Amino acid sequence: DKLKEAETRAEFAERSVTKLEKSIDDLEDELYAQKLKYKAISEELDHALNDMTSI
Amino acid sequence: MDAIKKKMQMLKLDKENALDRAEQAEADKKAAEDRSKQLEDELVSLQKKLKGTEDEL
Repeated sequence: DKLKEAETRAEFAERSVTKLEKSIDDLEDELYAQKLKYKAISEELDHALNDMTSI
Repeated sequence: MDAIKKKMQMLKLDKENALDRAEQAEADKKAAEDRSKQLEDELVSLQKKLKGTEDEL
């Protein structure tokens, strides 16, 4: 009688894992892309500073 | 960035100082030239007066 309740608990918790895996992976990869863009804009400024700081 | 701002301010400071020096030098050069021209003018008037005096002598 409560066996089916436990099955529902397990199944409803399991689908949340799948739903959250995509969210975490997408968020982490978007963070990675943002950091890469930050480094791309940073290195150009670094080279400009190499030429800029008292030549 | 940031150190760019500091370097830019330092260079603007240098430009301010250099332009101020140039302006001061130009003004003094003008003044000295005016003094020299006045001296030459009075020298030639002196020659005129001496010539007139020698004529009358």
